[PDB]
Amino acid sequence: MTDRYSFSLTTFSPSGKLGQIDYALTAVKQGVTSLGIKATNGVVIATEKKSSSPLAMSETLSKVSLLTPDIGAVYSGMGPDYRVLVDKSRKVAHTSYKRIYGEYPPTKLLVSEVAKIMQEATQSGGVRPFGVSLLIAGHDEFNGFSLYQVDPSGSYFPWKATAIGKGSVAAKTFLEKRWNDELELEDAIHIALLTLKESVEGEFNGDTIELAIIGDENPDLLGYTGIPTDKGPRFRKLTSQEINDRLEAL
Amino acid sequence: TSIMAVTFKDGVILGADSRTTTGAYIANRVTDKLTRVHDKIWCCRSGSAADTQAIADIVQYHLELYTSQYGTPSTETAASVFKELCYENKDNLTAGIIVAGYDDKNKGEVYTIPLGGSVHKLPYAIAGSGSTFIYGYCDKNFRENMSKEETVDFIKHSLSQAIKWDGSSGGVIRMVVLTAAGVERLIFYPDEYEQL
Amino acid sequence: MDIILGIRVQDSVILASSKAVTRGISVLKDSDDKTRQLSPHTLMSFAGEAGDTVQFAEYIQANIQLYSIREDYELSPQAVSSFVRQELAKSIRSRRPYQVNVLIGGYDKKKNKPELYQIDYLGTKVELPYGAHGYSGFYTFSLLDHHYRPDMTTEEGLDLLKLCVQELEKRMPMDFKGVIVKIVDKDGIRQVDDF
Amino acid sequence: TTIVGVKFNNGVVIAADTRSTQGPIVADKNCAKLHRISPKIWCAGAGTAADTEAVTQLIGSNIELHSLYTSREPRVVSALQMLKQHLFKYQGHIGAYLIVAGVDPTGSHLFSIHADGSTDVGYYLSLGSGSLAAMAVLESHWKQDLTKEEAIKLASDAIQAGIWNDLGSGSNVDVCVMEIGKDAEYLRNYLTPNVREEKQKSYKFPRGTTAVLKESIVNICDIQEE
Amino acid sequence: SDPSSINGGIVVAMTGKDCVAIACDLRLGSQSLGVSNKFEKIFHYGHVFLGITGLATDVTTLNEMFRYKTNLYKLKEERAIEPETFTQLVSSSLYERRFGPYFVGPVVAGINSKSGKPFIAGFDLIGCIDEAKDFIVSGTASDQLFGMCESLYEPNLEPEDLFETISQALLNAADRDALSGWGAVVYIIKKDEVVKRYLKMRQD
Amino acid sequence: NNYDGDTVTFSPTGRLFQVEYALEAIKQGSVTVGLRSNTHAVLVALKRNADELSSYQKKIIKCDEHMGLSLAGLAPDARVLSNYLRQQCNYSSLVFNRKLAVERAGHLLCDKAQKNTQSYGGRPYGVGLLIIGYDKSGAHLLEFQPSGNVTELYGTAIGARSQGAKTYLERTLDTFIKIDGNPDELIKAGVEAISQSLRDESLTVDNLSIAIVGKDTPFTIYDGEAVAKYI
Amino acid sequence: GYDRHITIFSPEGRLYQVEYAFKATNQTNINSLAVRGKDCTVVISQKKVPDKLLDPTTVSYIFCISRTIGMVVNGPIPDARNAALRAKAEAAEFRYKYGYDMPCDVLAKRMANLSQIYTQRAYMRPLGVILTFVSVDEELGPSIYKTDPAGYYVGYKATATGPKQQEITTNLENHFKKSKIDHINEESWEKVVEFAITHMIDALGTEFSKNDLEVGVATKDKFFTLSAENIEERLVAIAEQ
Amino acid sequence: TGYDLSNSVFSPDGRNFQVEYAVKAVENGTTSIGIKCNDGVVFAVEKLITSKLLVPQKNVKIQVVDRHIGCVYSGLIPDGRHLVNRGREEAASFKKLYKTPIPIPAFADRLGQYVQAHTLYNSVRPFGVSTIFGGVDKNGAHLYMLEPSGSYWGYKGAATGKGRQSAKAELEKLVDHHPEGLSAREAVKQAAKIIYLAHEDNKEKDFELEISWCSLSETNGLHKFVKGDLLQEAIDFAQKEIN
Amino acid sequence: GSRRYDSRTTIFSPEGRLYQVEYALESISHAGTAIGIMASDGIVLAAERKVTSTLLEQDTSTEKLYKLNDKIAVAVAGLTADAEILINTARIHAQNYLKTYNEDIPVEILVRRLSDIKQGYTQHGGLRPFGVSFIYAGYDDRYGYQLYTSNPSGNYTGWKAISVGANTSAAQTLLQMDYKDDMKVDDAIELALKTLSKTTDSSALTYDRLEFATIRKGANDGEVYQKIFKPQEIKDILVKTGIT
Ligand SMILES: [Cl-]
Ligand SMILES: [Mg+2]
Ligand SMILES: [Mg+2]
Ligand SMILES: [Mg+2]
Repeated sequence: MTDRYSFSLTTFSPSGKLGQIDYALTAVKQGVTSLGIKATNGVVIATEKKSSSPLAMSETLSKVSLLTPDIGAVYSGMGPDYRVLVDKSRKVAHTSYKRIYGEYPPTKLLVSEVAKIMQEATQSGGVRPFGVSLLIAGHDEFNGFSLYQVDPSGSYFPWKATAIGKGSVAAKTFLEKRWNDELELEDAIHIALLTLKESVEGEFNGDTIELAIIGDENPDLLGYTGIPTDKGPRFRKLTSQEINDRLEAL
Repeated sequence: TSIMAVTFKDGVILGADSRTTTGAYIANRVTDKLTRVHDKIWCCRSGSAADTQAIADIVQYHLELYTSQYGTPSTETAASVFKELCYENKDNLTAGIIVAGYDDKNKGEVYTIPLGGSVHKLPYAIAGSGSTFIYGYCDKNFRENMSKEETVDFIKHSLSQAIKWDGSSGGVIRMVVLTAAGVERLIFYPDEYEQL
Repeated sequence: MDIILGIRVQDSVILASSKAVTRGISVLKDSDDKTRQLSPHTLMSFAGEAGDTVQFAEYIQANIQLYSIREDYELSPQAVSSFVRQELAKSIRSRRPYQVNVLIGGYDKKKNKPELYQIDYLGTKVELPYGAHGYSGFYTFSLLDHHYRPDMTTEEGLDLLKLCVQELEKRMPMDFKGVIVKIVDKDGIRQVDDF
Repeated sequence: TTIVGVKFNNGVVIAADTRSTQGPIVADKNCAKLHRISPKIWCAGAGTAADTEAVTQLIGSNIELHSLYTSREPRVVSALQMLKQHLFKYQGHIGAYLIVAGVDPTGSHLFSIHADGSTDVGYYLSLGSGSLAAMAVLESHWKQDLTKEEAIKLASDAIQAGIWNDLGSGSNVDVCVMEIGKDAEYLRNYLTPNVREEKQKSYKFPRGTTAVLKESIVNICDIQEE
Repeated sequence: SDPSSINGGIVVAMTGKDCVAIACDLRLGSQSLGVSNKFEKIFHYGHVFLGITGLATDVTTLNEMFRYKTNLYKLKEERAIEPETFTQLVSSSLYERRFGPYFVGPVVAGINSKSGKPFIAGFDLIGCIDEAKDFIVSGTASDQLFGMCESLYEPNLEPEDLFETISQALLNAADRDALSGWGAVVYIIKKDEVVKRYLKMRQD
Repeated sequence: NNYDGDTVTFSPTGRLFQVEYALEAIKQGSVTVGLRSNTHAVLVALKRNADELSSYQKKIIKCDEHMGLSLAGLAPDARVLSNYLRQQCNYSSLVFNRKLAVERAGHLLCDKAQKNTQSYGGRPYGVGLLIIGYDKSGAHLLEFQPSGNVTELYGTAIGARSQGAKTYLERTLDTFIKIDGNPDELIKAGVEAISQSLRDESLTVDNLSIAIVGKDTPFTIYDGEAVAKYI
Repeated sequence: GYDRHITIFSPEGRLYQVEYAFKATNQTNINSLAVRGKDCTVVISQKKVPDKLLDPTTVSYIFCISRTIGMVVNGPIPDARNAALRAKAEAAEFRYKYGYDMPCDVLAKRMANLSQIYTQRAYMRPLGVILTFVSVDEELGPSIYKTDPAGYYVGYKATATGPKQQEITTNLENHFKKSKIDHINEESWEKVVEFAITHMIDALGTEFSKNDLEVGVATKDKFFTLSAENIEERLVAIAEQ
Repeated sequence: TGYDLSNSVFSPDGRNFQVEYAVKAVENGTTSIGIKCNDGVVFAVEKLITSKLLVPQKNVKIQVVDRHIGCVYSGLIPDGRHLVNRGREEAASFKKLYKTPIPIPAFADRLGQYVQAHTLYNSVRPFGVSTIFGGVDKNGAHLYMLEPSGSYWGYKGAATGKGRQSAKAELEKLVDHHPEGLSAREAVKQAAKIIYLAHEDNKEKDFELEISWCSLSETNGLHKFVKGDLLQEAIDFAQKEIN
Repeated sequence: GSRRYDSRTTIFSPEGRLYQVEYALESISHAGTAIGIMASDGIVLAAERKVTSTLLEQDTSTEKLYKLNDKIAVAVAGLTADAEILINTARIHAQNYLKTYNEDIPVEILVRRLSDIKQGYTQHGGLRPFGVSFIYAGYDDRYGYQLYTSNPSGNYTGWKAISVGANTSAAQTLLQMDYKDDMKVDDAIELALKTLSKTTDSSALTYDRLEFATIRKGANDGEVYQKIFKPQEIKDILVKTGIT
């Protein structure tokens, strides 16, 4: 046995293209649409819960994931690749930061760590690139609210608002017309729902849509009282009911 | 500690006191020294509490994995897994364990594993600091193929004396009965066994 | 080995080191040079456990000579001393530590200043006007505290050094068979052949 | 150090004193010995103070990652198992003596851990240099079916016994109550029976009392523009 | 033989109204022999100050180590490290050498740039954090410093009053310790100015 | 064809071509004969030279006082395998105070050659061996192939033109098996057997190589004028 | 065209080795079904013994992973047993480390993560199996979680796997569209097994004897398989109404 | 195409062609069988006499594992030996830790997992043998047959090699004509017959018969070779049936 | 076995070229142009962001210019993710040197170290090279202000003015024409922007499509200051130089 694939499976072609990365981006293009919008007092990330079967319980499949109490993530592309990246991203937030500095990492640095993992799968021996593009929303004391996109290559860019996957080109045009620097969080959620409706074919409701926010601190979700400086997580996943309430004022 | 396991007609019974010690201070007066490594394979622990707990947890893990692959293990098999840990780590352990179990084919069996890591299959076994004081009593009073009630009395009287003389032993007398009928827990308080 | 002294004057650094080497009962040699030139303007004296002293000194020498060739540039005395400290500070928590104390005398050609660094086997570094290791300081520091001036000439530094050695020869029980004295200045390193 | 844990009707309470010592010297007069492993799993530590926090945070970190992986709220037996196996591996050299308490979907729990990784179960427990003073109070006043108010009273009374009678313990009483179906309430400085009396004299000096050789502004700012 | 009292020395830190103060002696020795009167024990990384007592080689090593780590921190974070965060970094770094420790007694002092809140903290050689409101002490005359600070200290002292208090605490403690003295330094730290004062003291 | 690039690849008909190509190297090698009675076991080997100035390549290797082999194919591979046998014979003597059985020696050679046929990177051995020995169950003769197949025989031959000597032994089976207590006559039968494989060349004094082991006879090799007696 | 031999992306963003592993899944030509009751989770699977020389007791695609968790497999038996042994080892290790029984959904995730690794790392091939895990979880209640060669997994109200999965899937879909609930409203597991067998008979259009089926049942604190005679009793009750 | 050049590669069918090519090597080998009787198992194998120079009874093919398990195989003989060597290690570690001798089903999986592992990577070749094995444990007699893919099942009768179709047909008759069961001594006789009947596929060269057995009554549950008078009695019974 | 799928990234062509290095350079030629210009009183680093969007958060964005320490900075051309791996290694090397010698690392020593890492990927390991070219702008007390470049081959060279990325041929001609030795920073700022304005593939050069940085001794007395320009500051210097 032994892993005898110690050589790169991603290489430069004569034209200067890294084939496997391009092909990974093609896999992301086929994936279901997901988006993110940044407001003055928060950030929203959203996607469609494309259920593979009606017998499947789509609540058990989480497309939007908590990484830290103040950071969340959503994807487009290969779900399994996303799941393991979330596991690695959660662990690296502790090992390479929280166990050292006694606090959770800022959004940009956690994104940097995820990017590094995705870059290594683009150069290391005997592996293919990850077939996903991530959108990571988060808040921290010194940088405030922020939104980042991370690609198979490991490259990452900050956005005011953006979309990835199936109908990203049309969605990004829709967001350009609606986005301004004076948006409140509720306005950004409203725009997110309007944008996402365009790329969805079938049912459009709280049960087929997954949506989370990075907003105010939630002391009700902390689990304990007695420490004034601990005020609770800024990440909150909206319920099925909370989504439907905002679909009536749509 | 004062611990013992006794085979009888319908199976086997494990017995123990409830005192845990750090010097002369009784760190726990209501300790449970009778421990389950499988449905009907239990053990009695004496020596270092940390060592015997670590060993018992590993054995339980081994027998759970054995069961998933090969079905219910024998009491002999359980004793061998205990022995393997105690023998191969003799330099770093202080553990004296009695293994007791009930098969339907083999019925009640008892295996004692002293410090060295050796195995000894016996009709009954005694161990722990308090056992020294009841070698005479137990040898004179043990019979093979006793009834459940006789065996409970034998263990109750035996551990009562061990507790009376050994400062390291005390508290309640716990017992666990292993038969075809199932698993029964018993407890006996000082006011009961002291007046014996 | 035994006594190693150092003094920084106006325009140079002077290092004095004993000549004796003793194997328990007998004095095997009385002309031993307990020093190595690390670079054209940097000298290091040493004293500690037998074998480890020379092994360490030559190891440092090789590393500084390697740096000089690679960069075509002489490291500053401060830079060399920091490198030496790190090696000793690394050594103290090893399987078998280097039992070596050193003095580093150098002339910084950039700042046009002499510099003296004292480093013990633990990796304890201090920059000083005058320094020593072992029991040498116990006899000599009271004289240096009294007579030392920062604007001393090299000749005045040598005279103050003679007074120190005389006190050592009077009150120390061990016969260290005199000292070899070396001067470090802008022109490099030279030995005072009559002392 | 005095630390206790007491079970009650619908949960568990733990308490501790607030004195940490370097031999016979009091290093900190208001030390925090109640550590959080997870929102509803707290533990109190005695022995080597660095070890008790280090081992708590490591297990607490892994418990958080485990909770995220399994999509389930953490259990006390998970914290217990991870702590004992860690401590056993290091054969007692990590000097952490812990009382682990909490509530989870299984119910309320109370365990103690010793540095060698030995564990035990109980309705009332005490650890540290003042454990004998505390246990005396617990053995005198504990009963079955205690209320929340009774358990807090018993726990703090046991810590007080340690404070007053044990030289290793002192200052204040910290409490943490973990009730089933509720947020855990951390009551920092629940009792303050050791405030220092006003001094007889003010020791504020006249300005210019201290002899000074040199003054200088320290540049904490970065390299400037222009 | 005892590593923590070969070289000698002391550090003390205090809080005041919108300010903190940290001070140290200047002695380095080889047991009885005084070697240096210019061995400063207080360092700073941005606006966060760190005093370190104990074995001198480790004092130097740790300073170089935290300079290393705070520099990499600044490049990645694009901001200077804060006292609360730095305190956790010191604690982590010390505990990773649990069974082969640096023989030191670190002391952190500084003002949080965002909240403006004064902060101090102390550690044992193995990483345990002591974060007191009033004062922190460390070194071979820690007992003496505890005695001075406990009587001389009062809360909410103005910067120029706090200077007199911490200076008198250090000086009189150092004079009752054989392995401390040979000069002293005091840092007075406000939100955007820091003054450094060398004290005149007996040189025996 | 497409399935002979390495030893890890079966062909569509279930063949291992690299192993078969290794078998081919044996057929190119010089002839060697093995035969035994109930008391003794004999090896006869035709040595091959490069030219008239060169020496004749040695074909027989001693493994112990009671065991040894003759080779045909890649000689360096025979050195590796014979070295392994020397060690195994030796391990048996040191640890168990026991002479290694000839049958067990064959089993060890089979298993060593097998590992090289199932793993990537390596290659099969390119040599065939004839092991003779006398142990606690009398005389033995073994034939080793680098496929792993080891066979116990009364007599055999391997190498180029080995079919002629093998047929002769198949006829003489009943005669030479009975040659007990007569080493010279058993060698005569071996020399007459290997002669059925010769063409153009004949057996000379530096061409022939003989080895024998038996009841009270340690494994000894005869070369030079020591075999002139049998020419 | 070596992008079809190992697990790297094709120009279309596809992993052909993963797709071909899905096809190996149906090599056994066996269909399985899983449903949830109030207190139980039932899984049934077709049993086919084509050779008379076979010992029919040893022919099985249902595995007892732990006391609480059961697993049925769709695919070749070597890969099935490979997955079984691993799942058993993982469940045991989990209990030892974390002090409680591994949940069904967590095991499914763990095996799915292992499957994901085979789709990314080149030297390891995917297993040609679909793993259906069943239990009565102490927190979530009756549970069905299914894993495939792509590393995908999800919970199910009910599910079906095999060559004729679509027929079984639609049959189950139509039933839950009527009842408007996420389970079989039945007290005893015996009747939930009868529901499972009945709806498989309806979907496939075939009758079953006692040796044509294989049944597994999960209850609180244990998972067990039914004997041929336990199944016969089940078939008799179905025929009598 | 190219899917059959490397091991562990799925074809578009979902097949591992390299494993299927390993089966061809098994089909090319000599016939071997296994018969499960009332209180044990019987193994038998065809040994082709390539030449008169082969020493009779010496080149033994059937192998013992532990003291209670027998193994026989068809195909590449060295691969079979390698598998048995592993089997002996597996049985040794089982008895070391658990004291009791390895149960036959437990042993079957150990071999199965090991053979299956050689279909997971391109750095190894699949096994070129089908192995028939079994014995007696605490739960009675067991007979298994294991393929190159790692696939194994329990059997009443089993056969593999060049004459497997002929053998299988003969085994199927025994199962039908004896539902109550077959005795150990009967099975030895029947095993001899089936090998002789299966020798029609290898009729060019003559052969040597080799039989072994484990039986609770006849061998105390230990594996033993059939020798001397009992072997000759089985040969006579076999020769009588073909004529 | 596995040999079948090996691309063999570290081999020579018949002409004696390294295939992967050559193809990596081809990749870099499509990256946004980065320019470095060295003057007597400082260094300028200018670089073009690639076809941006109006919804990209520019003020918190960094794809071209990176800080290695207080004295040294780099301009990137190629795969950003690859560059960040190397940048972090370089930041550590600088700190290792500072810890060892208690002096800031000389610019050339840092450049040589990174370049040697790139070289290794072309000679051993069987991995693909880093698809990155750097421009190093730095200062030390030995050689003063210095400009270097390194490419995937691991070869590095010193420059007075240099460009990497797209349209380097056109850009290098324009720099060679207007560059003089006695030039100053303010003049070099203007040259860098004028060069990008003419070589750009975009319709017009605006503030949102640029990253800009200067290393000046224009810091109060004998010391060096790094200035990473803010979006508004790039907008101002574009108006000042008369491009917008
Ligand atoms: Cl996992
Ligand atoms: Mg007593
Ligand atoms: Mg003095
Ligand atoms: Mg793969």
